[PDB]
Amino acid sequence: KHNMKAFLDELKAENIKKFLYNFTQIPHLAGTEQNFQLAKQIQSQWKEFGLDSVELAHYDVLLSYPNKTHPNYISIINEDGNEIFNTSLFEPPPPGYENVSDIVPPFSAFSPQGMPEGDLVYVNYARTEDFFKLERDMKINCSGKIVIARYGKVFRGNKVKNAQLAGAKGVILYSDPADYFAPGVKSYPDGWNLPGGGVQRGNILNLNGAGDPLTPGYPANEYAYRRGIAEAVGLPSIPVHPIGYYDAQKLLEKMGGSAPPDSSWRGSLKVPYNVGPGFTGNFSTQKVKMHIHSTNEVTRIYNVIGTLRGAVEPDRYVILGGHRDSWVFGGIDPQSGAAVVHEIVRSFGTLKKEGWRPRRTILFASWDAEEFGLLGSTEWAEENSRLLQERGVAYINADSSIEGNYTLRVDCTPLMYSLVHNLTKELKSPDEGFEGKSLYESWTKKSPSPEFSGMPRISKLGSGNDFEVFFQRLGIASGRARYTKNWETNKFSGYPLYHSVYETYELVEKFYDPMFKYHLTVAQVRGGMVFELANSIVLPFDCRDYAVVLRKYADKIYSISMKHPQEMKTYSVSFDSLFSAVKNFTEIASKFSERLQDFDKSNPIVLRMMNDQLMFLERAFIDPLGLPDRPFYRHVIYAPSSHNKYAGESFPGIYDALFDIESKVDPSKAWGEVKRQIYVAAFTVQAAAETLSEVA
Amino acid sequence: KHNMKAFLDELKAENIKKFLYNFTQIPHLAGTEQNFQLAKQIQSQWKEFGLDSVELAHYDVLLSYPNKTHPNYISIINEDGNEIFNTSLFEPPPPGYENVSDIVPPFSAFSPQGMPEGDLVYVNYARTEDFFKLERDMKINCSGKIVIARYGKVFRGNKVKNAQLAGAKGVILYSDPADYFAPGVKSYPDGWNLPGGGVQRGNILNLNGAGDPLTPGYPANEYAYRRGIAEAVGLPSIPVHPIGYYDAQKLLEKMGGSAPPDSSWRGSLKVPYNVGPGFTGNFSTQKVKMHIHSTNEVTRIYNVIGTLRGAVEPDRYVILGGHRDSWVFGGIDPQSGAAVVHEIVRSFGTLKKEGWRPRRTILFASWDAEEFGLLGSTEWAEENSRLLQERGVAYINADSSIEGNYTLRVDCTPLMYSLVHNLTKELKSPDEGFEGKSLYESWTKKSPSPEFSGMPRISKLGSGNDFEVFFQRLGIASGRARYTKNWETNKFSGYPLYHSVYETYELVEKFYDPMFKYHLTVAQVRGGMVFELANSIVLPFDCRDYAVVLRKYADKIYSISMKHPQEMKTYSVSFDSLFSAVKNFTEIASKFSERLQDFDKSNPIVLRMMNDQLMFLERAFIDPLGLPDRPFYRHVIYAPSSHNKYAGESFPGIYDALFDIESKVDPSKAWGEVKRQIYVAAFTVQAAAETLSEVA
Ligand SMILES: *[C@@H]1O[C@H](CO)[C@@H](O[C@@H]2O[C@H](CO)[C@@H](O[C@@H]3O[C@H](CO)[C@@H](O)[C@H](O[C@H]4O[C@H](CO)[C@@H](O)[C@H](O)[C@@H]4O)[C@@H]3O)[C@H](O)[C@H]2NC(C)=O)[C@H](O)[C@H]1NC(C)=O
Ligand SMILES: *[C@@H]1O[C@H](CO)[C@@H](O[C@@H]2O[C@H](CO)[C@@H](O[C@@H]3O[C@H](CO)[C@@H](O)[C@H](O[C@H]4O[C@H](CO)[C@@H](O)[C@H](O)[C@@H]4O)[C@@H]3O)[C@H](O)[C@H]2NC(C)=O)[C@H](O)[C@H]1NC(C)=O
Ligand SMILES: *[C@@H]1O[C@H](CO)[C@@H](O[C@@H]2O[C@H](CO)[C@@H](O)[C@H](O)[C@H]2NC(C)=O)[C@H](O)[C@H]1NC(C)=O
Ligand SMILES: *[C@@H]1O[C@H](CO)[C@@H](O[C@@H]2O[C@H](CO)[C@@H](O)[C@H](O)[C@H]2NC(C)=O)[C@H](O)[C@H]1NC(C)=O
Ligand SMILES: *[C@@H]1O[C@H](CO)[C@@H](O[C@@H]2O[C@H](CO)[C@@H](O)[C@H](O)[C@H]2NC(C)=O)[C@H](O)[C@H]1NC(C)=O
Ligand SMILES: *[C@@H]1O[C@H](CO)[C@@H](O[C@@H]2O[C@H](CO)[C@@H](O)[C@H](O)[C@H]2NC(C)=O)[C@H](O)[C@H]1NC(C)=O
Ligand SMILES: *[C@@H]1O[C@H](CO)[C@@H](O[C@@H]2O[C@H](CO)[C@@H](O)[C@H](O)[C@H]2NC(C)=O)[C@H](O)[C@H]1NC(C)=O
Ligand SMILES: *[C@@H]1O[C@H](CO)[C@@H](O[C@@H]2O[C@H](CO)[C@@H](O)[C@H](O)[C@H]2NC(C)=O)[C@H](O)[C@H]1NC(C)=O
Ligand SMILES: *[C@@H]1O[C@H](CO)[C@@H](O[C@@H]2O[C@H](CO)[C@@H](O)[C@H](O)[C@H]2NC(C)=O)[C@H](O)[C@H]1NC(C)=O
Ligand SMILES: *[C@@H]1O[C@H](CO)[C@@H](O[C@@H]2O[C@H](CO)[C@@H](O)[C@H](O)[C@H]2NC(C)=O)[C@H](O)[C@H]1NC(C)=O
Ligand SMILES: *[C@@H]1O[C@H](CO)[C@@H](O)[C@H](O)[C@H]1NC(C)=O
Ligand SMILES: *[C@@H]1O[C@H](CO)[C@@H](O)[C@H](O)[C@H]1NC(C)=O
Ligand SMILES: *[C@@H]1O[C@H](CO)[C@@H](O)[C@H](O)[C@H]1NC(C)=O
Ligand SMILES: *[C@@H]1O[C@H](CO)[C@@H](O)[C@H](O)[C@H]1NC(C)=O
Ligand SMILES: [Ca+2]
Ligand SMILES: [Ca+2]
Ligand SMILES: [Cl-]
Ligand SMILES: [Cl-]
Ligand SMILES: [Zn+2]
Ligand SMILES: [Zn+2]
Ligand SMILES: [Zn+2]
Ligand SMILES: [Zn+2]
Repeated sequence: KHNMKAFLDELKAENIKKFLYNFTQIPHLAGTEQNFQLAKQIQSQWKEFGLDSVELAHYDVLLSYPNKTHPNYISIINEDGNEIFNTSLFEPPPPGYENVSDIVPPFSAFSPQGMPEGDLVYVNYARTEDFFKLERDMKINCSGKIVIARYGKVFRGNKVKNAQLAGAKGVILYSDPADYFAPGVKSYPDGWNLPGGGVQRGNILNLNGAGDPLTPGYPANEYAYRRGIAEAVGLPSIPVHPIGYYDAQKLLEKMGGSAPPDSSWRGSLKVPYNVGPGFTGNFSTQKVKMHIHSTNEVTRIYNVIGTLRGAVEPDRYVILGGHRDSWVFGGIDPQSGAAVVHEIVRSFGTLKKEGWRPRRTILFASWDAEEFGLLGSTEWAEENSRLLQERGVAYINADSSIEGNYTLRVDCTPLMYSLVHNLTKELKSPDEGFEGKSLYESWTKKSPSPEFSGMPRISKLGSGNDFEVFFQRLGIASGRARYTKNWETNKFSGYPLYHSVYETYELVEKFYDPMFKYHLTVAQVRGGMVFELANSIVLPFDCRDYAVVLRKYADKIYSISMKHPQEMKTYSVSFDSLFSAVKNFTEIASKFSERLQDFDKSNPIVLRMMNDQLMFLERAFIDPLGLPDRPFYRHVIYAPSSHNKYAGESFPGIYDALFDIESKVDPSKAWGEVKRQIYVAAFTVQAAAETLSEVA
Repeated sequence: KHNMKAFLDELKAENIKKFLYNFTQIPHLAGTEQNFQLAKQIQSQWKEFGLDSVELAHYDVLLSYPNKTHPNYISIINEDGNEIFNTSLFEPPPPGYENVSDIVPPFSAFSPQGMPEGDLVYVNYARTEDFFKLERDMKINCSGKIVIARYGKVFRGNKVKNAQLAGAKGVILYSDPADYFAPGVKSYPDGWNLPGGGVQRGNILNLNGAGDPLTPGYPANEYAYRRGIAEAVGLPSIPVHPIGYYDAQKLLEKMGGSAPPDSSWRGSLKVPYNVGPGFTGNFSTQKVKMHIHSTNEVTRIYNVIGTLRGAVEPDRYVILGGHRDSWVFGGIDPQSGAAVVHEIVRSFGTLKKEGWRPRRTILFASWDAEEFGLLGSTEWAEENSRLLQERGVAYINADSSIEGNYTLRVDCTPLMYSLVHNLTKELKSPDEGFEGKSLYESWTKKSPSPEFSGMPRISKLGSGNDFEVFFQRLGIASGRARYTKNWETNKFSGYPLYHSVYETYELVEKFYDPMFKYHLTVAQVRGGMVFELANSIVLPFDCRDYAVVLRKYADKIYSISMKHPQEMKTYSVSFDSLFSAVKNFTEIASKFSERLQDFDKSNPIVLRMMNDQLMFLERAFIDPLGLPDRPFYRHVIYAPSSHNKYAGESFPGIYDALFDIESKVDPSKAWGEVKRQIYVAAFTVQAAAETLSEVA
């Protein structure tokens, strides 16, 4: 039989390992020749594996690279202007790659050039609340200071935006061992910890979903009209550079001014973590100087797009997508995911060669330039937005397959909760101690849901990966899954070797997944989801699971507002309409579910009608006017947090209207905007509910 | 048989006449009790006629009304401040209606209150080119002047916007006999001409598609959050009032300053048409004073929405819609159209009662508050936008059925050209001299197309009626048809009694259509279109007809640009991408047409696929970011002219970027924006073409 079991049994751990080795021997930086060669290889292999067509889709987008003959670095400079200490020009390469060429040195992609000189202020994680504490409570002014911040807790672009708004003239990012050195584990190559010379690369844009900074709204094709740099979306206005903790120790050890306000501000290095500004008395005339010479340049990128045409509904698309570009070797990010996609394509192609076809069309994508702001996925979706809007059933992301070896992690739309529960109950757990038990059982045991008991945790989608354009711009049901570390020990900073030269095939093979069993489990979960989405007669979405979460989010946002009972009285701020809409959604969704079970199974138009209502339900939460000042975040239920792009926020328009509202100087205006966002949310929920009513 | 002939033969001229009489005995002003009573009547009758459901959908929107105890009027005031001449407080009522109550007096809906006093400037039709001529050529400054403009040529809202931007402090609109008195025809009640005491009502908003001024984007339902007046969309900032030509003669006869610049500026009254400013020497100290006391008020309106559920595709909607609210009796506008819709509903209901159902669902709408800015249609479409986006096949408008008695007029999307040609070839001409000939033959003979010979004229959709939200906001294929006057004699100002108290049942029965044969012909054309759209197995749209017009519009916009060859050289302004896209569209559309003819007729999914490609083709021309500063005009091929809302403009984004470009002070920026709009248009055309490619 050609069923899901046939598909699943064809997936092999050993193939995933061979592909991972193959994809991680040389760097595949976006816009470089090596990454175009790899694209051409994947295109040729997907063709051999049996897909119907495999094409490259290219775009010319703004990228950013250090200047090879003028390297970036930071100094301590004395009153004469002698540079008495210099940060490193490169990470020490790992064993056996010390002769690899074209390792891009650590830098912050999209930083402007400059050589600012000044006194340091230490700003902890440079979160919105860190700056509140500095400015409001401690009275420290960052205006014209260079700020130093530890990586972790929030996306680095938000840190840089927050420093810029505080008036900083430069930002230094570093990895603290508190956040990137796990107790009792050795540094690479002897374990999976970050060495003191290790540095995390990463872009520092604030794109808010725009894609290529120069062409928001439209694909960066051959005739595209580009904004000038000064009108580009999302570029930082102050120089930024990342360093490791050996160098950070040298910059921090002399810090003076105020003490850290409390222990949440202290990392693990042997320094006081003083906030500053500037250095202690003896060194008070030394300053810090950055030298940044990176350049932004329009550069061609390439996505690989494979198609496996559907037998029954070829005009319905189920998409499995993940990126291919890496900062260096990409041993975890992204190639642990790309190897998994490669083996999924191979398995589907095996079934195809024997004459099977899925019911719906399956699109496979190897995206480029994800590391530079989701550019490949977003330019392609801009180009194909009309096809995706009217035909896109679901998007499953496929970046890193592992970030730990403890249990499953799934983030997805409520529409996929039931599908995920059911599929995982049919898969074998790879975990020690759960031999012969289901993945569902191990996952539920190790990662209990906060709400439900007997159920596993499934998180909201945030952002910082290639599903953003599909989910929050276009409203296509989306999900992601990988193996992860313990939620109980999770400091939310990323695995220690994230975006460092030490993320290699050996890291994975030696320390994360030597038998490739977690990789195989993730290939079964991602591939299983794609299979069910592309092949189930009725789309495997349960609208009633959205009803349950909508009530939870409505409770949550009401609770936030209720911290201000006096203002809700004064301005007549009612959540009645939103609760009403969520009640209606629950009632209509219950009735639609009854019809979906009871409908005449013989009638295909009835079937295509009800599958269209399921497909367009995520679509209904899109507001074409977008959220305030963020036109590409159009989903009313979920947006990336305005304070941390990685995190999802629910009822984002109402959340942001309420955030810090006690500080607004015109409360009437502020609470008016809260009411406006309540109206928009209640309306959108009711309208989405009405798409599930009988059609006529 | 229940086929189109059965439907068409059931329509009766005599029923349309009875309904028109019934709908025109009392005024049905939006927001009044009389118009709610009529809504309730139509709801009850559509139920009796056999529709499956008939509901009222209500909204609370901003309307505008004179103050009953403080009437509007204009004076000539002498240096003491005695008002030596006053304009009329009402139109003389026609014979037999002199005792009708609640005739709203002439006023400009949405005018602010004020009593500005000043010197007059005469501005011809207050068109963009009229103001260019005054300011640039004649050096007349309108700043702080009251301007007087004759109605005609362009929508009155554009006149008021243009006066406001010239710095006027008030605007007086009047009907010139040059534009509203046909040679040789008597004034009402003895003929169809406008008497000197006649006045044209009408709103003066510039909504640009927004709907209710207080709730742009969202329906004005019970919990809606409303903008304050100062942030409302589209309201004029200077007082405005309309008058007839007896009163206008009194205001104009004393005009001094400059002579009219040429004869295109002179109407037919016995006055010099001097431009001013102010009056001749002896009267130079007399001024003009307005007194406007109308108020804007949120008021409930009611749409009637009837549903005839489809037998095969109930989730596909074909909509026949026209408004019900009138300025006074609405003998032509809108009730000549509403009577036609009433008889169409009756005929469909007859077939339904015998067991027939159309293939697709048919929605019938009686919209409210069209006269106040398309408010009823637009609030409903805002409420139901997700259903309409994913399910709307077509919208046929049904305002006035007649504006003359000469020949057919059709304005529609190219997608409906073939349907209209074919249907009219099967209908009988009602015209004298074409007895036993087809409507197609009479229409082609009397209204030849400028491009084609052997073909009839079919115009672009403009705006100023209830299809605007469906076509230019949501991208649903739309059309309209009515009987019209001779294009050769057409001065484009409207029929003479437009929006006057003299537009009555008698006007129509005595002077326009005594046998109701033109009404019947229009019921056959509108109803015939709805029938074919709701019942044809393959949707009756021909994508190749869009390809032909796209090439015509691309030629036209290129020709405009080519008036500036030096700048196109300097700034490298190329139309190559747009011509390329139009070529591709033509090629793909030709191939799609071959498949549509050759496809396996047995396969319904193949059928639903190809009907979806046809339905979403108009949808593909929507840009979700909208046109510059006009977020509700989202169609890239057609928008209402920025200088005249009634007229359609093709490639509007490129047209406006080119308009008056030789006057822009930064030509580099201006031609940059031209290039941007070329890129957007070429991209949208290519993307729409790609929706017709094979799907996978
Ligand atoms: C959840 O679904 C429910 C039930 O299906 C839906 O209920 C609707 O509630 C609205 C809003 O209250 C009702 O609106 C009323 O409609 C009647 C005519 O049917 C009007 O007379 C009412 O207006 C009067 O009263 C108002 C309130 O006091 C006054 O402000 C006003 O001036 C009038 O005097 C009012 O408009 C509507 O009838 C029901 N519909 C149905 C089918 O029951 C509810 O709105 C849904 N929730 C959301 C968030 O959409
Ligand atoms: C109408 O349809 C046609 C044909 O189907 C479609 O043609 C496409 O044209 C584009 C734009 O010219 C082609 O793009 C080229 O693609 C190749 C790789 O296939 C690139 O090497 C080319 O780039 C080089 O040359 C450029 C131009 O001189 C340089 O600027 C650049 O730096 C590179 O050196 C170029 O990107 C594309 O291959 C074809 N596609 C096909 C299938 O033939 C055309 O674009 C359509 N019109 C519109 C408006 O979409
Ligand atoms: C990764 O695997 C690919 C595919 O097996 C290798 O590319 C092949 O290399 C052989 C021998 O050099 C060529 O003859 C083939 O044409 C290549 N095939 C394709 C599709 O490119 C590649 O060498 C491997 N890379 C590494 C680093 O091992
Ligand atoms: C840090 O790097 C800087 C720049 O390379 C060094 O300063 C330079 O030293 C060279 C060699 O002595 C001089 O010729 C240049 O004039 C100096 N350049 C600048 C910009 O100051 C500096 O010596 C290094 N400091 C340490 C401690 O290694
Ligand atoms: C792979 O799994 C092992 C086993 O759980 C992890 O190591 C254990 O984890 C905790 C530290 O959080 C310790 O208390 C145990 O003592 C560890 N056992 C052993 C044998 O080391 C290991 O951390 C995982 N590898 C990765 C990269 O996460
Ligand atoms: C997940 O599996 C459950 C249990 O099989 C499915 O729920 C059943 O669906 C069948 C088939 O329609 C119904 O007749 C049963 O009554 C359902 N059982 C329960 C407890 O609800 C569910 O539909 C599956 N979810 C998905 C998305 O496929
Ligand atoms: C317009 O026609 C309607 C429907 O025939 C008339 O309304 C009916 O009036 C009768 C007698 O007064 C009532 O008993 C019915 O209940 C009404 N029916 C409905 C559906 O409203 C109405 O009187 C006519 N109006 C005019 C001006 O002639
Ligand atoms: C035009 O109308 C105005 C306002 O009604 C007239 O002026 C008023 O006349 C009455 C009666 O004489 C006075 O009591 C008011 O004081 C006047 N009001 C104002 C605002 O001036 C005026 O007489 C009328 N002019 C003509 C020629 O009929
Ligand atoms: C109804 O049709 C008649 C016949 O065409 C129109 O009157 C004629 O039209 C032109 C004026 O444009 C004259 O040259 C003829 O002499 C007229 N003939 C007659 C008998 O009047 C009439 O204008 C139409 N009615 C309306 C309201 O448009
Ligand atoms: C308008 O009528 C024409 C002529 O009947 C239709 O074109 C024909 O369609 C048939 C049926 O598919 C084809 O086999 C013929 O070859 C077509 N003839 C020509 C000359 O094209 C046309 O499809 C109708 N248009 C609409 C929208 O229904
Ligand atoms: C990089 O720096 C060098 C050497 O100082 C300079 O000549 C060149 O302009 C720079 N390259 C780029 C791409 O900016
Ligand atoms: C911070 O410094 C700058 C001037 O050096 C000033 O404009 C700004 O107001 C200061 N703010 C505070 C709160 O000290
Ligand atoms: C209309 O004018 C009267 C009488 O001068 C005034 O008392 C009333 O306020 C006005 N009515 C409205 C609705 O503005
Ligand atoms: C028109 O009048 C006002 C001042 O009365 C002035 O601001 C404006 O510049 C004038 N413009 C011209 C062109 O005369
Ligand atoms: Ca873009
Ligand atoms: Ca609205
Ligand atoms: Cl992922
Ligand atoms: Cl119309
Ligand atoms: Zn990644
Ligand atoms: Zn990454
Ligand atoms: Zn009308
Ligand atoms: Zn009208």
